[PDB]
Amino acid sequence: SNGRDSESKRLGAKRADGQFVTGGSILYRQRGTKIYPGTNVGRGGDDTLFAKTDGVVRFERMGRDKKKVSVYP
Amino acid sequence: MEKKVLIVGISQKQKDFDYSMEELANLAAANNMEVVGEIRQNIDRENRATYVGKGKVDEIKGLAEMQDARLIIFNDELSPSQIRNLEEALELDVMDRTGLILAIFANRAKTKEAQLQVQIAKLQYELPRIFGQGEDMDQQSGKGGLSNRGSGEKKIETDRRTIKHQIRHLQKELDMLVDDREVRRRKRKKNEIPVVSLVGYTNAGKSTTMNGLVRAYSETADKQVFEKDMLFATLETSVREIVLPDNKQFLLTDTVGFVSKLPHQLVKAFRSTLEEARDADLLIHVVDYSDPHYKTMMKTTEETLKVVGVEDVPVIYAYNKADLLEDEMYPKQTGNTIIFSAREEESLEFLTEVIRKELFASYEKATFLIPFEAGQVVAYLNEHADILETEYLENGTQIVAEVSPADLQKLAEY
Amino acid sequence: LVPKRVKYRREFRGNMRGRAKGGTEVAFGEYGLQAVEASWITNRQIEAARIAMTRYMKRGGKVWIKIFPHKSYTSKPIGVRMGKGKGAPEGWVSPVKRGKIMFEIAGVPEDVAREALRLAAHKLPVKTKIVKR
RNA sequence: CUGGUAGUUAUGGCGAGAAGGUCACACCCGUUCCCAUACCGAACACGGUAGUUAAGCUUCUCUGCGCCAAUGGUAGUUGGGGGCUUCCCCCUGCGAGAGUAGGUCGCUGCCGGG
RNA sequence: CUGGGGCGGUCGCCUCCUAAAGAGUAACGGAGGCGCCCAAAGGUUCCCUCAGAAUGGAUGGAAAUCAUUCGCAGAGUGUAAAGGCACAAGGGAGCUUGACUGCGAGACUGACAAGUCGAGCAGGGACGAAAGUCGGGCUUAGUGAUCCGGUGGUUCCGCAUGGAAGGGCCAUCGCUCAACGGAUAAAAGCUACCCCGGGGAUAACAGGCUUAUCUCCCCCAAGAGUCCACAUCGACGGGGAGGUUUGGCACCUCGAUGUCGGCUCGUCGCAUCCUGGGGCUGUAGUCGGUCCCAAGGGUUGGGCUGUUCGCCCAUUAAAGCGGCAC
RNA sequence: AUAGGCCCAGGCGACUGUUUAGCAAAAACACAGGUCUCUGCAAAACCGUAAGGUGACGUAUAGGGGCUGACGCCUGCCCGGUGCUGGAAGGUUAAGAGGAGUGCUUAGCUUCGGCGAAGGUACGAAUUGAAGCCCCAGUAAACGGCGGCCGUAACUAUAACGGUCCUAAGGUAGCGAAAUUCCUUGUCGGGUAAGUUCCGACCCGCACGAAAGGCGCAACGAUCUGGGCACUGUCUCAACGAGAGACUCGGUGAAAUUAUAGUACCUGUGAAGAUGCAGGUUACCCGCGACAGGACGGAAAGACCCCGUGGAGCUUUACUGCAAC
RNA sequence: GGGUAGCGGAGAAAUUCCAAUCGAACUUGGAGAUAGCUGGUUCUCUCCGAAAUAGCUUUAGGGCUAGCCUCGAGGUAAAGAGUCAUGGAGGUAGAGCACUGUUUGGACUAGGGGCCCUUCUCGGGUUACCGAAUUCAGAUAAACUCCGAAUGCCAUGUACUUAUACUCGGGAGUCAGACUGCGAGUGAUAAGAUCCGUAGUCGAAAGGGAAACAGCCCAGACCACCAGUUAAGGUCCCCAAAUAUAUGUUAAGUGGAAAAGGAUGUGGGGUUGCUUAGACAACCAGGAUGUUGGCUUAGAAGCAGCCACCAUUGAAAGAGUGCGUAAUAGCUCACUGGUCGAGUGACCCCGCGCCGAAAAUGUACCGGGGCUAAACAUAUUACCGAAACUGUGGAUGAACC
Ligand SMILES: Nc1nc2c(ncn2[C@@H]2O[C@H](COP(=O)(O)OP(=O)(O)NP(=O)(O)O)[C@@H](O)[C@H]2O)c(=O)[nH]1
Ligand SMILES: [K+]
Ligand SMILES: [Mg+2]
Ligand SMILES: [Mg+2]
Ligand SMILES: [Mg+2]
Ligand SMILES: [Mg+2]
Ligand SMILES: [Mg+2]
Ligand SMILES: [Mg+2]
Ligand SMILES: [Mg+2]
Ligand SMILES: [Mg+2]
Ligand SMILES: [Mg+2]
Ligand SMILES: [Mg+2]
Ligand SMILES: [Mg+2]
Ligand SMILES: [Mg+2]
Ligand SMILES: [Mg+2]
Ligand SMILES: [Mg+2]
Ligand SMILES: [Mg+2]
Ligand SMILES: [Mg+2]
Ligand SMILES: [Mg+2]
Ligand SMILES: [Mg+2]
Ligand SMILES: [Mg+2]
Ligand SMILES: [Mg+2]
Ligand SMILES: [Mg+2]
Ligand SMILES: [Mg+2]
Ligand SMILES: [Mg+2]
Ligand SMILES: [Mg+2]
Ligand SMILES: [Mg+2]
Ligand SMILES: [Mg+2]
Ligand SMILES: [Mg+2]
Ligand SMILES: [Mg+2]
Ligand SMILES: [Mg+2]
Ligand SMILES: [Mg+2]
Ligand SMILES: [Mg+2]
Ligand SMILES: [Mg+2]
Ligand SMILES: [Mg+2]
Ligand SMILES: [Mg+2]
Ligand SMILES: [Mg+2]
Ligand SMILES: [Mg+2]
Ligand SMILES: [Mg+2]
Ligand SMILES: [Mg+2]
Ligand SMILES: [Mg+2]
Ligand SMILES: [Mg+2]
Ligand SMILES: [Mg+2]
Ligand SMILES: [Mg+2]
Ligand SMILES: [Mg+2]
Ligand SMILES: [Mg+2]
Ligand SMILES: [Mg+2]
Ligand SMILES: [Mg+2]
Ligand SMILES: [Mg+2]
Ligand SMILES: [Mg+2]
Ligand SMILES: [Mg+2]
Ligand SMILES: [Mg+2]
Ligand SMILES: [Mg+2]
Ligand SMILES: [Mg+2]
Ligand SMILES: [Mg+2]
Repeated sequence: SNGRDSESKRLGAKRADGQFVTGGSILYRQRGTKIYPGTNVGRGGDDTLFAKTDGVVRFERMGRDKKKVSVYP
Repeated sequence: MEKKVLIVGISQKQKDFDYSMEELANLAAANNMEVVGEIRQNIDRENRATYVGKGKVDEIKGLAEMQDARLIIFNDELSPSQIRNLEEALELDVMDRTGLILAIFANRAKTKEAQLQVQIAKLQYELPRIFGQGEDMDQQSGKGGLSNRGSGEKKIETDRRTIKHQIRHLQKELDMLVDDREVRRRKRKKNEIPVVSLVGYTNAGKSTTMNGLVRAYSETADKQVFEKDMLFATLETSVREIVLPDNKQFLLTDTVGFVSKLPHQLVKAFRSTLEEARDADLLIHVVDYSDPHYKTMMKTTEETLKVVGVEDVPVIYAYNKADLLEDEMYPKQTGNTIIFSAREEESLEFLTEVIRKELFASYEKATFLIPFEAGQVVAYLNEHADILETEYLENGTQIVAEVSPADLQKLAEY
Repeated sequence: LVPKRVKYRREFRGNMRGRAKGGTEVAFGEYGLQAVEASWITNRQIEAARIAMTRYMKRGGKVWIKIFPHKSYTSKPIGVRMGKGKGAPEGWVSPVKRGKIMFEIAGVPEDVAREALRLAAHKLPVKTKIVKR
């Protein structure tokens, strides 16, 4: 009566902290905001975080319990 | 939370069918199952396909959903097919009276000898109900009727080597454990000590009568048998030395109880327990007089005893639980008939007297003259005979008593 | 001893590596029966050991059962090939890791405690040590 | 000195106690006008400043709650070896969680009034 | 597909655990969902905070609504589960249709087919004072290709030419094709009358591993045994040995390891049925019981059952239990 | 020398016949008899594309087909379903007939836009159009099917009689542990020292069951089952003798099989069962007569089992077809 | 002598017969049918060298694309590999109880149900019969998390080593895997089981060791050598090397299978009571008196059983430690002076051993012999030991001068 399961959705980080990315590069795939959009980063309709401009990826803390990813040129 | 069951009965011209149903309900309480429904159908001969008429099989299925009963209990032992036909028709689990008793024993049973007896029953009961399933199993999906070297049959020994071989092992094991009883009997038998065996219906009060006579008339009165208001409280024979205040000595033995429509497989096991009763010098049949169906209980008991092999044994029909009635007096006798209350001491003091009339008849009065030099013989008479008077002379001691013929050979010189 | 209900009817056997994380010091009674090596203690073994302790004390003093059988285990009947999904739940076990005080007793003298616990220990599939507070 | 407005994982929070007030801030008085209530000038909005530090507000004290937190030891563990292999032990590196010593009633920037 | 095959179950998609702190990861492993819904349950502006408990109050009851205090979420979030969410992604109200057209640097995911995210540009809008947000919904299921048909549109083609027929292109609709990458528009059984090609890749026999089960031996000792745990037994539990059972596995053999019982012939083990020696005994004696040593020899004629086995008759000192391809 | 063994009791089949050449001789087939049905003569049925035939040089007391199977006693209830037969003339449906209209085209007419006769052409509505099916009746020795519940039955009827519910109708007569019986080696008796077989009473099929016949039944059987007498090397338990072979000699002289072989045993090991590997233990070289434990001996690319988008034969309310009607 | 012929005949019916063929005859042809199946496929050396996986598949022992091999070519801040440093994502091990579930024992009140009840069980008084909260203490988790490693992963560097990487083409094979270690599932925390992950070896690897023994330990064979050094494993003999050195242990052939449990084995520690003003063992007296303590009982007189268990003489003796008696008598202990002249008695921990320990052809659970070390522990050093590495000579591929 079991035997079922969906395809795995290859979620999680797609570029590293300190890595140069082009504009539009997906940084993080996630359900909801495990990580929040930082500066020069946007949240897609499925919570995908992406670089709005070229630059270096930086994962920072944004207040005790939360976390964010920025892109600094 | 005791589960919900439903009980089904069929009067095959049975004398008191009403009781047999009440009893089966009492049994269902004992196994810890809550009787929600009572289905009675009054046919002459039972339907060899579905025990009940195929019409009722729907009338049950209807009441089993309205009351929400997980399984249904049938007052007679059901044939294998008789069961399968109901399993399908009802869509519910089914348990006949035999399987319901076999469950109660299996719980109640706390000695190896007992556990094996009941394992042998359950297996002998179930073996058939698996046979028809074990033969039907893989007749559809088989090895194309075995045109091969494999050899042997999947028809026979699928069951007969799974069950029936272990029934042979379990009987061989039970025989070994009942041959060990002859070695425990050995000393009593050799000492020719008279045995007063209690029988009767469950709850009759016989394990209580025993406890009574052990309080009053045992050198070690620390040891009482298990007594409780449940069906089949006792399942293993006890033997207790009873020494009367006069110094007469017998053994009092308390057995398994009986109950109407006792499975013909359990009956084979019982024979081993009632081994002491069949070899008894006296037989005390205890009936619950307070209950309405006591003439019904008593006859059902005797019919069982005949099957067990209790023949030509002096019987005493003690009627018990007199206190529950207001009309009847406590201690009374009318030949084999004796009315008494197992709770009360006066009752026992009276039952004791009735035993002393049946066993120690050969005990007669005799005079002895024992010199002072052989005091040991005075002690023997103080311990193994009832002294009426104790006279003292200058030459020796002169003592007149009730002694046995065995003592009238030993003390003959006196 | 049985969980009144369970989130999941079937459950991994798990493992018994390491010293028990808690319940390694007698905390309620005077004397305790400490597991020296790891083992599954079934509920049938806990009951056996409990009655054996209790009968010998004669309704005297207290008995704490410090382990509870939280974990079901399943079995396959004889004559059933492997596969066709996990077998039906059979019973209940407490995975006892080494150093876990399984029973504790107070309100009887040392000798009776020490005797009660050796009778209990003989019903358990694990090497035991009697320890006091 | 106080109003505004930021930054900083609560060492910043909560709770308790106390003091202060046209220099703002506040409550407070009113519903004529703009504007309000799925009813209500409570709120929102607008017009006042008689009244008051009582509350919020600001400053000061406190470790009751939280929060932060070593060292040491232990668990675990990469790699390398052993056993008596439900598991256990040794060597090398890394090293928690809990608990404890202790820390904390914030720190930092700009702008206006004083 | 399948711990042989059949029967049963399953077949596509989503969430979790298994999954070993990136991603991925199997089993007829453990749990649940889906084949939609919503004109607002979508967009935007503005405003807001839930559950529960305590306490007091008419019908009012434990629990309706009202008021106060305490309440980081113990609520809610259309719908499983996970990840999120109180600057709310949760709750109100006003206006709306961005549930827009053309696209799209660049990424993720993927054998392919497909799938996913996307700043930004243009057209023309919604809301907003503006900033700005808006290419459906907190996120992740709600689907199905091609071929062939149908309808709508069209500065495309139109078989000499003008048309037309018909085709193309754009948009959209019609099969549980669900065995869900869909053999066809259209598909059930028996074979013991069978045949060919193959396989020890895979079952039935025997062997092997395993030893749950089985047999035997033990530990503890509540009980039984006339008193009496241990003469003889021994529950609840616990620990082993053996490899005769019931099983598990599929490792040798399918270019054949060809058969149950009986007959003939035995041989071996000892966990001993008899006979020999001994300890204990509930060993007075007789007749027994039990354990230790002991494998030298011995260990049956019939009736019934195909029957191993069993039951029975009649014997015997005894009518042992196992192994050796049962 | 050559010439029946017999008897008692069952099952099945009436009987004599027939059959799987070469593993089945039977209880199977046939049979006389029975019944159903078709068939009016260029008969039906059958073979053949047809002609021509068989049927039959027959003619309903005859011919074909189905089922049953001498004889005796019997063969119950059900026509709702399926088939068959008949009826009725509504509904639906084909080709064919019919041709209202509508596209396309164009001689013109064009107020720009569009209209547009005639002819041609592509379609085409109503109406018309049979059998079958749908509907109604019959028919069971057609295919088939033949229940419950509640009381009184004092008995006794396993299955009556009286109420009810449902059904097309509720399994009648007879028979019943059977060539049929799961509980079951059913229970009691007989027969035996001992009887799961056998025979006979009770209980028993959820009712086995009446022409895929039910129940009887003399005669018959290389039929099956049980018992008895005779008789015996069947056996207790084997002995002796004869011939043929075997063996020796002379003559003649194959075969299957075969990687090469100087080819022990034990215990182990190993693709998990070793003459050949290890460690041991035994063992002088070559033959002859014998015996079969092993060489997983020989024989036959396993018949079982699975697999193969391999066959073949058979079935049907699988799909698609075809003859025939 | 004739007739019926294979999409057919014939059949007292069996799938029965139709030329030793019949569920559809024989023969020739279509025809070299087709065969995702089995078998087979022939000279040599050199260089490299897999896979047994994913996805989809009327697919599962077939195939296709990808992955992994090879050949060629290209470009190429070398983009690959390792380590260091730095940054980061991520919730496993462990742990924890803040949440969710599972759970033990107190304490605390609500209540209801037992229990009594002037009562309408409206209200009291009790409860340990349940009870839902509540706190205190204590547990537990694959699908709990206030926490949280080691590793692994992604990056960056102006770091040090190393030598691959990528792109495009030509050619493949593979899609049965096996075992071992570690982490999981399924199973019984069985399997030489099954299914993943991860590493290795086998596969496709010869050599040495493990008696023999694909998958274990050591280690990679280009060829030759009657050279050398080492690895695992060894050094009494088979059999090359120690009858090696030092200090201990074991008596079981333990070593050279096997547990619960059992025990006066033996070595070492560590606490501790008595002790030359005499212990402990034995031997020499004494071991009395009230008194047969009372009750109980026929009898119970230390000693069936119940209840008390005081004093006394001094050296001290229980209202008695075992036997004994019918009860008595009798023998014995405890408990004391005497003799004798050194140790003696409890408890805990560790090492190594013992029992528990029965299978089938033959010793048969060290390969054998045999071993009391030739066993074990700790420490040491020599040697033997491979096709490893080195030496010498030779052959050969690639790259670079
Ligand atoms: N009032 C009353 N109760 C009695 C009497 N005798 C017995 N009982 C009760 O009935 C119960 C049942 O009797 P009991 O002796 O235990 O059962 P039994 O007769 O041994 N039957 P079994 O052993 O088969 O169970 C007793 O436990 C006791 O409570 C009596 O004379 N009067
Ligand atoms: K134990
Ligand atoms: Mg997955
Ligand atoms: Mg969306
Ligand atoms: Mg009783
Ligand atoms: Mg299967
Ligand atoms: Mg299998
Ligand atoms: Mg992961
Ligand atoms: Mg044209
Ligand atoms: Mg598919
Ligand atoms: Mg047949
Ligand atoms: Mg074949
Ligand atoms: Mg195999
Ligand atoms: Mg396979
Ligand atoms: Mg097998
Ligand atoms: Mg074999
Ligand atoms: Mg396998
Ligand atoms: Mg062969
Ligand atoms: Mg022996
Ligand atoms: Mg026989
Ligand atoms: Mg055999
Ligand atoms: Mg005949
Ligand atoms: Mg023949
Ligand atoms: Mg024949
Ligand atoms: Mg004609
Ligand atoms: Mg017939
Ligand atoms: Mg006829
Ligand atoms: Mg008609
Ligand atoms: Mg008989
Ligand atoms: Mg026979
Ligand atoms: Mg009829
Ligand atoms: Mg008929
Ligand atoms: Mg007939
Ligand atoms: Mg004949
Ligand atoms: Mg010759
Ligand atoms: Mg050899
Ligand atoms: Mg021969
Ligand atoms: Mg052969
Ligand atoms: Mg073959
Ligand atoms: Mg046939
Ligand atoms: Mg022929
Ligand atoms: Mg061709
Ligand atoms: Mg060919
Ligand atoms: Mg190479
Ligand atoms: Mg953990
Ligand atoms: Mg976890
Ligand atoms: Mg394997
Ligand atoms: Mg692995
Ligand atoms: Mg290979
Ligand atoms: Mg090798
Ligand atoms: Mg070797
Ligand atoms: Mg090889
Ligand atoms: Mg050297
Ligand atoms: Mg040497
Ligand atoms: Mg080399």
